[PDB]
Amino acid sequence: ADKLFINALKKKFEESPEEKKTTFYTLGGWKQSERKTEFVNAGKEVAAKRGIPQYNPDIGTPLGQRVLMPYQVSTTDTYVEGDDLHFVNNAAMQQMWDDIRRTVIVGLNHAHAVIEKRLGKEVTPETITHYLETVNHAMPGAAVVQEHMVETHPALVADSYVKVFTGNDEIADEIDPAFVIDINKQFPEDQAETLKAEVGDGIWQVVRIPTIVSRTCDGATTSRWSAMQIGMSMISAYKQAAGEAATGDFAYAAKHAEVIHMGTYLPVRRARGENEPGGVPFGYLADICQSSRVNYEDPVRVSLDVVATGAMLYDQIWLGSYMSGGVGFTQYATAAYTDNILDDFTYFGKEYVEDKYGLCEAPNNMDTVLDVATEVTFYGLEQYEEYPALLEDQFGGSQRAAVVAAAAGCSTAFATGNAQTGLSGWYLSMYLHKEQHSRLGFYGYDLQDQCGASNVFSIRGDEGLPLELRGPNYPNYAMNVGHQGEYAGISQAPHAARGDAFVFNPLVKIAFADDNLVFDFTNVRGEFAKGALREFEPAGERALITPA
Amino acid sequence: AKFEDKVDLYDDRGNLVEEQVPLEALSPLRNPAIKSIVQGIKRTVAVNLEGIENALKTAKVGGPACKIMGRELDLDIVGNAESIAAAAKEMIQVTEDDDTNVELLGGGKRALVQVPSARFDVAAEYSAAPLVTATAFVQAIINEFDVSMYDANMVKAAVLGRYPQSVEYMGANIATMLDIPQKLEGPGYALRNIMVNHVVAATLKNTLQAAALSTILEQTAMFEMGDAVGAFERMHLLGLAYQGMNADNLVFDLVKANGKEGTVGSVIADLVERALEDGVIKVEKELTDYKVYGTDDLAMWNAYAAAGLMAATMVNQGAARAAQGVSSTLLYYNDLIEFETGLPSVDFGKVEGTAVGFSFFSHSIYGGGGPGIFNGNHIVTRHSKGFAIPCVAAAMALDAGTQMFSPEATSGLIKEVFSQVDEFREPLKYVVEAAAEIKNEI
Amino acid sequence: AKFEDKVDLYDDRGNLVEEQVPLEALSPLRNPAIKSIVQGIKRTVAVNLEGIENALKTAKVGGPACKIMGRELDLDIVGNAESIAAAAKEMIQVTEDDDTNVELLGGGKRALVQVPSARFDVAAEYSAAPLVTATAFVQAIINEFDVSMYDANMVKAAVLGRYPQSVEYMGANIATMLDIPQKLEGPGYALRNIMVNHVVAATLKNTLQAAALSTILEQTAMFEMGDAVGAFERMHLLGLAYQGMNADNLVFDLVKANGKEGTVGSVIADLVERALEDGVIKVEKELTDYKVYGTDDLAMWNAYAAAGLMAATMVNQGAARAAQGVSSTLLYYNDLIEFETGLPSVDFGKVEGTAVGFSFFSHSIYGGGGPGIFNGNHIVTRHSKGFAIPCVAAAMALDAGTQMFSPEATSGLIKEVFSQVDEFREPLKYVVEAAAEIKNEI
Amino acid sequence: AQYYPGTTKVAQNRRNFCNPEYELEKLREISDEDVVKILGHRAPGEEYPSVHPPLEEMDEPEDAIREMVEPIDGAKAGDRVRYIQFTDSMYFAPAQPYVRSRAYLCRYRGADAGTLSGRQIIETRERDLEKISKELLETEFFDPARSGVRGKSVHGHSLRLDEDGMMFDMLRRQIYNKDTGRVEMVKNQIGDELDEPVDLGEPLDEETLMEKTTIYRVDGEAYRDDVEAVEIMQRIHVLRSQGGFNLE
Ligand code: F43
Ligand SMILES: C[C@@H](OP(=O)(O)O)[C@H](NC(=O)CCCCCCS)C(=O)O
Ligand SMILES: C[C@@H](OP(=O)(O)O)[C@H](NC(=O)CCCCCCS)C(=O)O
Ligand SMILES: [Cl-]
Ligand SMILES: [Cl-]
Ligand SMILES: [K+]
Ligand SMILES: [Mg+2]
Ligand SMILES: [Mg+2]
Ligand SMILES: [Mg+2]
Ligand SMILES: [Mg+2]
Ligand SMILES: [Mg+2]
Ligand SMILES: [Mg+2]
Ligand SMILES: [Mg+2]
Ligand SMILES: [Mg+2]
Ligand SMILES: [Mg+2]
Ligand SMILES: [Mg+2]
Ligand SMILES: [Mg+2]
Ligand SMILES: [Mg+2]
Ligand code: NA
Ligand code: NA
Repeated sequence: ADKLFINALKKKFEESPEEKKTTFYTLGGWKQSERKTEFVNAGKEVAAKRGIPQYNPDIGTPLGQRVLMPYQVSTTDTYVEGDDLHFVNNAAMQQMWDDIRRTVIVGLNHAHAVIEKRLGKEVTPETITHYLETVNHAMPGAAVVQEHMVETHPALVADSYVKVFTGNDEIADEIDPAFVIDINKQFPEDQAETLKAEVGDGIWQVVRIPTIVSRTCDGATTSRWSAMQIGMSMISAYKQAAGEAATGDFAYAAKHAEVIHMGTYLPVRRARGENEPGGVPFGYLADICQSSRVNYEDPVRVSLDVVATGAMLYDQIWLGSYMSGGVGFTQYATAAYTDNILDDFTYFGKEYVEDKYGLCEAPNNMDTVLDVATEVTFYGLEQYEEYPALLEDQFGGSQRAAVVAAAAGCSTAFATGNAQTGLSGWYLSMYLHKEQHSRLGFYGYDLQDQCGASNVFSIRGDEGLPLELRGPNYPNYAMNVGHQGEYAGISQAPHAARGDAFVFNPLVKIAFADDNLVFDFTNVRGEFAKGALREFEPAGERALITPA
Repeated sequence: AKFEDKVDLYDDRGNLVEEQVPLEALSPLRNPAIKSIVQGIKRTVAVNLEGIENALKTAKVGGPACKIMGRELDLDIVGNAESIAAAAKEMIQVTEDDDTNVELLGGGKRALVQVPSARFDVAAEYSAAPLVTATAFVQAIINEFDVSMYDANMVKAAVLGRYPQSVEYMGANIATMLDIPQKLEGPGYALRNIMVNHVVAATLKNTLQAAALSTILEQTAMFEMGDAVGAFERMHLLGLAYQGMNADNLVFDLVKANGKEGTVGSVIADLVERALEDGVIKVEKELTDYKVYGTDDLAMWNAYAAAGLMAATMVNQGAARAAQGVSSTLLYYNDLIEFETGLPSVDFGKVEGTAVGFSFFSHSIYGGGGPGIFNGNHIVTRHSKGFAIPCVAAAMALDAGTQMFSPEATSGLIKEVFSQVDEFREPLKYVVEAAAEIKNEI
Repeated sequence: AKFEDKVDLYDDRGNLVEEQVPLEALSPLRNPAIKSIVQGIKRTVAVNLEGIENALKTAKVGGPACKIMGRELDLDIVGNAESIAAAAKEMIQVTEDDDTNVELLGGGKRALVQVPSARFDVAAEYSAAPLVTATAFVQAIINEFDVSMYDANMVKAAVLGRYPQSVEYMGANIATMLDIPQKLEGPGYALRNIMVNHVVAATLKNTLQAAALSTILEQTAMFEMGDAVGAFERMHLLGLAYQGMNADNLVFDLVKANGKEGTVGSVIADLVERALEDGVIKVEKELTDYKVYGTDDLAMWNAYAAAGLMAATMVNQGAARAAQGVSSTLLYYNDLIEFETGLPSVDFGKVEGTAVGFSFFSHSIYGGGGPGIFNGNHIVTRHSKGFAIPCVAAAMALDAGTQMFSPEATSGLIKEVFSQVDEFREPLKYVVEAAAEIKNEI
Repeated sequence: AQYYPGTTKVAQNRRNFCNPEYELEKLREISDEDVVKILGHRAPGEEYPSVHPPLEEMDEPEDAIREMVEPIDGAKAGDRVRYIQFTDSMYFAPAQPYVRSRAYLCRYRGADAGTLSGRQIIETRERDLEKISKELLETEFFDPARSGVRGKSVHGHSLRLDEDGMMFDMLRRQIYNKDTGRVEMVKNQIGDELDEPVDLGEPLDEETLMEKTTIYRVDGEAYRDDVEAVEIMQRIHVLRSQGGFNLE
């Protein structure tokens, strides 16, 4: 069959994909583009209205001396100009982040012990249901105890709610099912049994605070907001004194002792509280993505859906805005989720591994790393050499480095069943690529690359960590595009090949298996396409409280 | 000596040990036992070998509920604890027979580690203790079992957790009484970020020893912060002596006189009487059926009032055998004593203010918790400059089992290891002995 | 004793000082001059009395462009500096004949303050230096002029800035080489958060002394971090010796041979020759017209390569008398030497990686700056474990005036005060002399 | 010195560019004035601006390192640090980005070299830059169709060639003349128009590009077929990996 990127290349250019020559400078610059044309007109209107010049195509250099390309969102039939994949212009992308930022997981295990042991009252599925009806009134910002409270408008906060899950089926089935994430419904049988065994008789809340609040405030708001309304709901539902010494145990439990944040806080140079992108470890990002529970028979699809999730969040929103800003980093990320290019390379590697070793059956050692990562790296680079249209598409060396190494690293992990040797393969790919083409990425691309081999298996304080536990705050990784989302993919890869239900945290995996989320985490690339087409409906808008 | 004051020193049974010791013999800057306690706290680490082994066996590393399927390693760490500990000690020490200690506890399940003091003399701060200990045990475990290059990173994760992706050692299986330097509310706060429950655990719930350890740590931090420099130094030293070291047996005697039937109010009455008898306060003027008291020595009035505050906590929370009301005692001892006398309360209102917020944040939805999870670095309880937290330690020592987040729940690893250290466990003994030893050098 | 290695030590003129010194005589853990330097940097503060006076006179307190109209206070601080400094010293010292130093500079405009070492022995960390110094000068100024209760808070703002509303001493008129503990990238990092420009300032742009001070601070941090514990210890010690202490005159001799006409490449060629002659490396295999080198001593190869890296920086940035290309030297010395030999580069690729990001973040829009504003705690330049930043110090020492953010711009207060201290200014001298003194005790 | 492993023409060309004893082939003559025009930092006849006084006018303290390291001429004078930057087509340009930076720090003193996929730069003292730039422009480092002098808007290394064999340039600084078969530089490296264009000679023909190139490609010499070069890269990976773990 044709290589998977051929259709996209034929869409972009008039020449066949193998053709070496073209003609430039004849397209009218920005005038070739529907989207740039929209922007020019919008800039004129904005400037006229506000009395300050704004977007102007004649500032600086003239875009569009070459073809301004459409991109195929991989696994879809949607082709869009890249501007439609900019996070500012894509409500799906914004909502994906909001849905993560506004979520925390909060145990009821200490709270129920407080109830039974300190209050001396019983906990049953019936009392849990009563508590859940209470907290689903309170959580969006409504009152349960005091007189003369003023409250949030329910329609502005319709996206906020609380569900629970537990590994005990009989207990789960007795709680009102409106409130329950049903593990047996959402996961295939073998994954469900793994997840239920991890959770056991524990009972966990998945709390989502309002998008409008998360946007007004920050990620570190989420666990606090959660805890306030859990606290009020414990008081109301279990008929407690409204503020006694035991009230503080519920607070400490919900805020500290049994809360799981999506992200941990950051050091001062990049100061941020919890639930910001830099704090989200790669294994959590893989577990947030829900491809694993839908596409389990295809480990490539699962791994590359995680890459898409992470490339967007980590490069476009996090590195491209939180840590920089401006035009930003759309195409550093799109390279990893468009034109089916990473898909072509990674299926090649998966098939190579299947045939030679069997998935997860290669020795977990440097011999396998050298074999697989080298073979896959040479395949990917050959494609850029064979197809001039492909090279002109992924025009930045960084983009090519990330894509080729992601395929090499995922493939190596498909072979070993271990993310750490996958990671070693990623760095070997970079070194080979650099020598082959006498170039790699942007000026600063391979800081982590060159530290990379030595720090894969280090055990020292700020060096040694399994890949699943690393994240955007791992020191070498803290600055640069074209790595973080790909590492989340490599983290996913051996687990997808093994058939594991999760990568690093089963609670995080279960917590996003929920169709009441605004973004559909089972189909991240489909959602990015829907947002690009301006067909995604986000939460958090203020239309109800502003003029018509 | 800079100051003229002398104090009589007593033991934790209320028996005289040494008369008329210069106040500065109790100073953190002068007392060799306080130096030894502080350097000990900087250098001591609890290692949970059982915890490391179980984390490895299950691949549960990196924080709560985390697990990496396929990464499991089954190593007989506890069964080889002696060899591992000896190998770690050779890496931790600077020279053979220096003050490095590595002692197994609980049949090899735990280790007490005291990193050599010399490492801290050429360090900026205290993080060498967990970091040197962690890497020595990671390396010793790898070498004991010839763990491969491919797997060794799991040993690292089992020992130190998610660091450096997390700022903290998230999921670690080592523990210290101190916490990381990034978590300081302000520079100089490190000896304040020590959970009350840890102090109570280390001192085995001996009320006077818990109060003493807490006071030593709080007031030593006041020197590091600069609060006990210049004009304020004597105030802080007198507070250390009278509130935390039972100087002149004043705390002890107030508790004795009020323990059978007394209240916070009856302790106040006795303290005001004692202050008058000792010439610390005097009637300044008469209103209608009301005496307005004054003092020519505000620092000494503050210290007497602080001793009464400790005794009131011991009487009130001791009678309940329930710690929660310490927030109330800290508030109303101070509120009451001001309207009883016309003099300012302990720390010129800052204990009362701390107590207002501490009461709120131990009985409300918004944060805090039970008394034992507070500390001098906690945003709720940082405001008084050493005069509040030691009472919280006394109250938790006296709690008979009313707390969910008890020292048994929060501080078990720290109890097992740190209570072994005599100076940590019975600091009142060692600080008084050192003060007596240096009394003619001050 | 633990290691058999011996090194020959030289002065900054390339003259032998002492032959065959045991390697561990240079260890931060053993060398008393390194201890003295580290404790000195913990305890030393620069006080800008002129700056305090001007901030008060204008009410410009609390950070850039801030001012409080109506709060101006006109106090003759510099004219009364002797009295103010003596009063401050009485509060800062522990005892009258201890190692407290308070020395006026610049006609009373500045003061050198060295807070007594004993305060740090009973402290968790190092913040006692600015905090004790600040309050002693605030109190001394208030007392000198009888500043009222109503106005004294302005003196506090002029000295220490917006702290505690800000986490840092924002707007302060004191300075230290260290920065606050909250700004550490990781535990154990404090001796790394020392701006390169500060090192160059303290050492008066003497290239070898700047390299030595930077290496001492970096490699001492590697001990505090636990990186130089166990398997890695000898690597770090050899790196300290050969890259920062000019052991065996290797840096000096490579510079001498390449200074007239040489390049990074010619330095590499000479270093490989020298490693081969000394038996550090040997040909392992012959490919087609290409020798593959091996080593039986990776730590020693690393140290030789590190010495060549320093010499290459001195030759390349020395020839330009412009520091910017140090990011390039750090990258391509290491890239070239790997393909020249088949051996790993300095710090096994970590210098090269540091250099990639440092190059980017000193020639791009995204962050960083000129070479002088980096440090071992900077996110860009933390990755190599001591083998990169000392080259940056050398390059900035050699810069003839091409930098906007020069030491003259960023480090003037530091320069005036910290260059007064002999052991800070000429550390190579004192560390070598101390090594020679303890050579038979190792 | 060895410089680079491998048995291909590519590998030999990489070694030759690095080896300061290898005489770079001169392919074209460019006047001093035209190098200055191409650089675009000063006008012909304009004095060199300074960033600091001449070293002689400074009163520096004794420093053995300074004494041993001869400053380059522009450092003695106090010249500004300025740059020249090249983009090299992946369709067989003779020089390529890491080839340049590696070679520059073997051949040139006092050099700040940076490598990126689409651009490679050297910064050094202005008068010295002018001398180096002549060599970079006149010799086989440069082909006027497949290489470009570009201080901004560098896109093109990875693009298809145009029908004349010229690399893409958003700013069209180098124009192929069909009548002469020669390329003219019509703008300086930042894109400002030159009063008079500069002759850059004929593009190299395909045969000669293949002789001279330092990029490995499947349709040239493939890296995977230079098995000794691959072997050394893999060796460095393994030795770095082992070293970071336990120094073995
Ligand atoms: C000014 C810099 C230096 C710097 O610090 N950042 C720049 C510019 C910056 C700007 C460019 C926006 C604009 O044009 O106004 C932004 C978008 C960041 C922002 N401020 O929003 C950016 N780069 Ni850059 N930058 C990119 C890239 C690159 C590639 C482009 C090579 C090529 O042949 O075209 C090269 C590095 C390399 O050679 O590897 C590069 C360089 C550079 N990058 C050169 C300008 C190059 C030039 O003069 O043409 N970027 C890429 O390789 C692809 C992704 C792309 C980013 C935008 C996105 O992700 O959509 C953009 C990311
Ligand atoms: C005390 C502290 O909580 P913790 O004890 O750390 O859980 C802190 N909250 C607050 O200060 C809540 C302030 C807002 C609600 C009460 C307003 S009167 C915080 O979340 O950081
Ligand atoms: C280096 C550091 O900048 P400073 O040197 O502290 O200004 C840091 N920026 C970054 O790491 C930028 C990362 C995103 C842009 C570059 C992507 S390759 C930050 O802002 O905290
Ligand atoms: Cl007093
Ligand atoms: Cl060694
Ligand atoms: K926000
Ligand atoms: Mg097929
Ligand atoms: Mg077509
Ligand atoms: Mg206009
Ligand atoms: Mg439903
Ligand atoms: Mg915590
Ligand atoms: Mg749906
Ligand atoms: Mg008696
Ligand atoms: Mg009475
Ligand atoms: Mg003195
Ligand atoms: Mg007065
Ligand atoms: Mg031969
Ligand atoms: Mg000529
Ligand atoms: Na313009
Ligand atoms: Na434009």
